[PDB]
Amino acid sequence: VDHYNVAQDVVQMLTKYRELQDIIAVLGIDELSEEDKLIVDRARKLVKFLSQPFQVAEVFTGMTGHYVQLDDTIDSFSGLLMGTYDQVPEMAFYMVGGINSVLEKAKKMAEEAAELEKMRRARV
Amino acid sequence: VDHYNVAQDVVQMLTKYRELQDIIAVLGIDELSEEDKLIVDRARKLVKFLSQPFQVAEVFTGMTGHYVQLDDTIDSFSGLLMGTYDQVPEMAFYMVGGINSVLEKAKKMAEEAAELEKMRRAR
Amino acid sequence: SGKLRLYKEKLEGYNRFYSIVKTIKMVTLAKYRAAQGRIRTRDFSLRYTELAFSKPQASRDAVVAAKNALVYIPITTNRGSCGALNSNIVRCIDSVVSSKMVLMPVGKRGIDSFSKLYPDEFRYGIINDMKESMHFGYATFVIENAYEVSKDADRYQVIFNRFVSAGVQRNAVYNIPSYEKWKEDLADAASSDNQKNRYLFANALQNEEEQLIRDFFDFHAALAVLNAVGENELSEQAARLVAVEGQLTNISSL
Amino acid sequence: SSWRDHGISYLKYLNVCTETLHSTVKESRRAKYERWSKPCYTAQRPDGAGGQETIDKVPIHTKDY
Amino acid sequence: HDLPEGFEFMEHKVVNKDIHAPHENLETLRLTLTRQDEFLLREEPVKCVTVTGTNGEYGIYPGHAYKIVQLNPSPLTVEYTDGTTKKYFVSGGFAHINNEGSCDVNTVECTLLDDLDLAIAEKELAAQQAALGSAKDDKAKSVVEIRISVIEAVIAALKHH
Amino acid sequence: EAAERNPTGDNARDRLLKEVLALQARINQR
Amino acid sequence: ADVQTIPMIRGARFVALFNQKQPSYFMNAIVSLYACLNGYLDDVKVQYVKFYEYLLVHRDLGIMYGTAKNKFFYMYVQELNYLIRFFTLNSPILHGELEEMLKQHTHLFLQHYQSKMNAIKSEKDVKALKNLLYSCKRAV
Ligand SMILES: O=c1ccn([C@@H]2O[C@H](COP(=O)(O)OP(=O)(O)OP(=O)(O)O)[C@@H](O)[C@H]2O)c(=O)[nH]1
Repeated sequence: VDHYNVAQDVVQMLTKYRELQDIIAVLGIDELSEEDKLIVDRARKLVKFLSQPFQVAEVFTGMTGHYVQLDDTIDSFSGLLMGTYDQVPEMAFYMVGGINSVLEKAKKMAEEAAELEKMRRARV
Repeated sequence: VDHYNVAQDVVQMLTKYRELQDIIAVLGIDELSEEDKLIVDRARKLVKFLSQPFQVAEVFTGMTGHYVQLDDTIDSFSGLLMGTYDQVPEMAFYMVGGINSVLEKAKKMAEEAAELEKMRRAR
Repeated sequence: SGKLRLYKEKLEGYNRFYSIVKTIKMVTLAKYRAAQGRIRTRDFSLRYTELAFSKPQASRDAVVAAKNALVYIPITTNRGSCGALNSNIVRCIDSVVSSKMVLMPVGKRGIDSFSKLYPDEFRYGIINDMKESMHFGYATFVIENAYEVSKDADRYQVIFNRFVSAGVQRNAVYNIPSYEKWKEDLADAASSDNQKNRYLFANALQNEEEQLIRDFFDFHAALAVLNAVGENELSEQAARLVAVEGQLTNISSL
Repeated sequence: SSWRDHGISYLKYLNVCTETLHSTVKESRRAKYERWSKPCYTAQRPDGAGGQETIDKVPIHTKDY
Repeated sequence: HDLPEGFEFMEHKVVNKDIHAPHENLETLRLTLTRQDEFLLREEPVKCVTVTGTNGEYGIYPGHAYKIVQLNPSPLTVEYTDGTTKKYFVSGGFAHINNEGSCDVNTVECTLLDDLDLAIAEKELAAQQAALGSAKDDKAKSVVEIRISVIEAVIAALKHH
Repeated sequence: EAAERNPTGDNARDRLLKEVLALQARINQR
Repeated sequence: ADVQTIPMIRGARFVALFNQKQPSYFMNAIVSLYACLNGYLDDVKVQYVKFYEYLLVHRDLGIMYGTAKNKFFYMYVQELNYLIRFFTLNSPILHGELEEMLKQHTHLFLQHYQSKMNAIKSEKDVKALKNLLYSCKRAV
């Protein structure tokens, strides 16, 4: 049941984002309702999250592949829908496996960002 | 001559209203000038006033049909074009016959609205 | 064929859209050029206003110890299509939400947006027609309403947009402490070496009578409001020109 | 002078003076200055039904001061 | 999330002279005449400036002591070192005089005395005086008297020269 | 209080999330 | 396409009631539509409409809390479908008891269920509620 409910919620989110994408392209992303901005951000993360590096494309991707167990697919997406990962950067979900890989990539991105901020601040 | 003149004015107003509808979607109703909104408000009443319940579609609509005389139609539209009924609510022209039915529906709309206001007032 | 003409109708609509958006670009162009004078003529009215209110204080002690209403007066545009100015301002306001926060936003976008997000904190707003030039009377109207919203207010803040250049629009802040706290700080600067740059100013104002000081406080507060709205308008027109160009190109790609 | 005793604030005093000063300007030049002293502002709260409820806490026109 | 203060973008600050410093002989006053966040004159070196504050008239020359003056509806004069006089008329505001040799006169409205018309001013005085007679209440009379004071000042200012 | 008397995979996700949130907050400060 | 007006309040609830997975018995469907039509669901949140319908059909709050005074009109009496199909719901024989049952069901539902539902903040409780409401969609 949890698998079914999560899948339907994901589909509904992506369906709505598609409809909002028509407005976004013409006018702009900033002409939308604040509620629809949250949906867009979650939908974009879902789209990035759905990507996965395959073990057979280590040449074209340049990265080690992943095997995601179904139980981690359900849990990771279910948490993302609830919004517990809103603080995570959007790009952290791109070309990764389970939620754990997302967090690890986010940590590395944060460390790099902190290093850049430290370099900029030290420049003063 | 009155019949010909009224029809042409209606057609011109409908044509203009459609061009404005493009503006109303891009800019919004606020941006329209005083003249333009008057065309919009009058035109919308024309669009709804063209509707008519037929005596054979009572099952489909659930209301009795109307048979509007030629003279009544011309006079009703002529007054509407020049703004004789600008203060009448827009929905009073929806699925009605001649002008008389419009006034009766407006009166009924006013009565029910007053009852709703009274109910809200008691609360 | 209908299918072919379906595309033709769809492309027909985009053509009219381009023309109308083109018209907007011209309308905003004239108002941008008219308001471009402020760039030349700014940066000199608010000189002693700095001494009155320029206090680079910490961002935590100011809001942590709030025992009275903190009134915020964000500046927002009436019409949309401006860009991210309103969005950033909301983020700036959301970052300072507190128990004592009261909101008196400016502009239709401000009233509508802040009414729904923070119901209890929003009291009422002020809407001004962009028909005349931003004048002193409008600023006085902002201040008078702000006081009546919360007369016993610890501070009145104005959050607006500063037009650094044609493509740079930052978010700027004017914090205005109420009379009691301002005169207390004005008293310490006069009596101590601290606030050195305010020492001569503090003594100069202290000599004169109180009603003059109250008038001085209100007058400079109005000027700060006047500067914010004036800058927010110039940032608005500049942003709309940038945004409208983006819409034109998006409608051209389609 | 006597306006302070009636509760009129200094800011309202200035607005009246500016309007009067703009009144004396030549008709040729009045257009420029008068655009700086023409009230165009209101205070509105969104009503329960979705309308505009105008707050009468502060006057807008110098006549009603 | 800290926001800049709106004064950070202003690069022309006020220079105050330390009390424990030597004196300088200055022959120029740097005037900044401003209206509604618009400077009519900017750091202009002038010989002297005459301003009409509540207590009376002040003639400010270079080196004038630190003072703050609450202006009243009245003319304002600026005399340059060349020997040229420029006359404005103000409806109110403040004048800040610094011992460093600067004078920032911020006014709600500052119009050259040429722009004002005496015929318009004269007939307005008659109308307002009639309005004062018909003034409903004490507040209305006070407001009308404010207009008359400005009008008479304008009329007297133009009749002077 | 009486709970005190008598009385893991999900913890790892929470731990990582807390660390990431801490880093994102620290960069903001300075 | 173009403000909590009555048509807009009831329109959304009608749409929510149209979500189904299995065919519904005529008595259950007509009763639920009548309730949403006469404003009995105005105080009910849109998310909880299906849960409200499930209790109305497969449960009886009045009997549970001992406040049911109706003589014959109960949702567990499946034979009432043909009586309804004969006389109509807006008839004196069935109208009086129909309104009483709906009034009791609404009051009991709001008091004992919606109040607790709106008071849930725990992640475990939130997740449990989400499963319940989704299941109610596929049940009634
Ligand atoms: O009742 C009072 C007392 C004092 N004052 C005002 O307080 C100020 C104190 O100012 P000072 O004592 O420093 O000098 P001053 O009197 O020579 O100054 P001016 O009149 O030339 O400006 C002066 O400007 C004085 O007019 C009043 O206006 N009313």
